[PDB]
Amino acid sequence: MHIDNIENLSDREFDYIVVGGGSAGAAVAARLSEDPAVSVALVEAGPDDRGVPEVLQLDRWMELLESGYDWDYPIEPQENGNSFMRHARAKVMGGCSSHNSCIAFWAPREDLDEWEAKYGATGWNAEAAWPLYKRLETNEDAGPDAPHHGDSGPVHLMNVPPKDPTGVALLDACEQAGIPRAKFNTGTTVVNGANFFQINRRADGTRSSSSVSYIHPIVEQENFTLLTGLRARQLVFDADRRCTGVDIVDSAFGHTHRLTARNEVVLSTGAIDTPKLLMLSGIGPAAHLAEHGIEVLVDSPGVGEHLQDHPEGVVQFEAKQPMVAESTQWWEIGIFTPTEDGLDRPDLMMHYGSVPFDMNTLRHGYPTTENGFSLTPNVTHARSRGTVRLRSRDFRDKPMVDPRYFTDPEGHDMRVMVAGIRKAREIAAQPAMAEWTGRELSPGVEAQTDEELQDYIRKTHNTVYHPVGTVRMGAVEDEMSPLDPELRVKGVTGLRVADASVMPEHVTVNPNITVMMIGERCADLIR
Ligand SMILES: *Cc1cc2c(cc1C)N[C@]1(*)C(=O)NC(=O)N[C@@H]1N2C[C@H](O)[C@H](O)[C@H](O)COP(=O)(O)OP(=O)(O)OC[C@H]1O[C@@H](n2cnc3c(N)ncnc32)[C@H](O)[C@@H]1O
Repeated sequence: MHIDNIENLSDREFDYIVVGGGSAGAAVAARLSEDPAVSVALVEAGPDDRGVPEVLQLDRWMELLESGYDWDYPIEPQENGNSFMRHARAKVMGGCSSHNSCIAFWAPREDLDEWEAKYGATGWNAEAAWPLYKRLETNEDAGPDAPHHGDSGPVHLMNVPPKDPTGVALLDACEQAGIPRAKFNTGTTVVNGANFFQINRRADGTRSSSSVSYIHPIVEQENFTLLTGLRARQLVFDADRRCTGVDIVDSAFGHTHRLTARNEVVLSTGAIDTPKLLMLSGIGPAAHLAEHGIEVLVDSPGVGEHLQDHPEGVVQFEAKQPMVAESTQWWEIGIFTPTEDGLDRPDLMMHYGSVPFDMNTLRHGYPTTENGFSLTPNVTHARSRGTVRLRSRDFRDKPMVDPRYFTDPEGHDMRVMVAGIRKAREIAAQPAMAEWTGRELSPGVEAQTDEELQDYIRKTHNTVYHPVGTVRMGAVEDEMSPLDPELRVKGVTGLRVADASVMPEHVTVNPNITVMMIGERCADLIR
């Protein structure tokens, strides 16, 4: 059942409570509910997405940025970055799977294998993840010639059709620059290669969000309770520091209600809101909690530390012919290439967007167009590390999000981004793109030196919208990892975290499907 008025829920005790109906949370809640003897509550601050066209129709996604569907988290002033940048985060069932571009990737095996081998996360490797990617998806590429693929899972992945002529020409241009066409999600990492994406979208244009995929089919299940429009303000603990449930409100100034869990509570509020909720509940860096008058239940210094992202630059071009006016999601191609020899993962990625992306260039006076395209390089393994911290002890105050972009001491992130702008220019300049590439609008051909491109990047960079890593898993004995390898919050019992917070190291690719995989694995670790 769907509860949209908490005042009518009389029995508020469940076996499991999942907090946050996002990419991971929806998956955890649905998988736990597959046992009819187990009762599960899924609590989400935003509305139900059922029948909401702006959310459901993927090609409308860019309209959700800074809408009522967006928590809208501006960042703290950046030491070496864009202080105007905003971390858009969805406030709606499905979480960011309901506001995103649906770019769908399996993580490289080399990334996942390292979670265990390098970062102490016992049991987290490609052997554990491959069957879960299979289980979660219905992939267009499924079949005996690609037996790793799922053909039955809730999350539908399809290939973006090569309809966009500028896209086709860009791929031809990649080939000329020595970047071959490569299939994505084959099980083998693409180090040097490019193509139209796979996207998690259904045939009819509906995003295959975690809510559409996992939740809509089960809303009437007898053992499943969906609670929307309800915002968690604190986790509640014993006595013996067992998490017994969660305090929620239906409106900022209203009565506090509580839901209780007999077995466990799973926190899935994502990489920004998770560390915030833990800190408000007394789990976090002791000095920071004390500063805000919060009783320290667990001194957990890794909470809100190790914030990682894929920082993003932009190169914008006027197009010499009419650009496409229809799309799956306006960002249909990805390009991977290594900037150095010896790599088993690309250190650089670029997206191609069939629109001019002027979000951060217009304010700095760069020219605009209504007929143009963008190439957006990102750093796949940024070395910079930031924080999420409390602004105050009041749950209604937005957290302080400081990614510390381009602050890594060896200057890796900036070096790769500069290479990325140069590589974007190189691809755009190939013969196959001669009939497309017009004037470069930003940074503009006048920007040529390392220094000029660095200044431009600092002023105008965005994000691919991939904050991760703020409540990382790690070795039981590592004090700076708030979670053990089974996602259990250290220092407390009955509480796990499952969402993008958990990643010890960012993945090379767009993380959404991997975060769904994290939810699948959390369900399994529990059951
Ligand atoms: C937002 C966004 C995200 C992404 C992209 C663009 C944009 C604008 N681009 C690409 C994408 O399309 N594919 C991809 O692989 N990566 C991109 N994408 C990032 C992913 O979408 C993102 O990493 C995952 O969605 C993260 O999932 P996770 O489960 O970690 O978090 P999510 O935000 O989905 O769910 C959290 C839910 O929790 C609710 N919430 C938050 N705070 C509370 C409180 N206090 N009480 C109750 N619920 C609460 C949020 O409303 C979310 O539903």
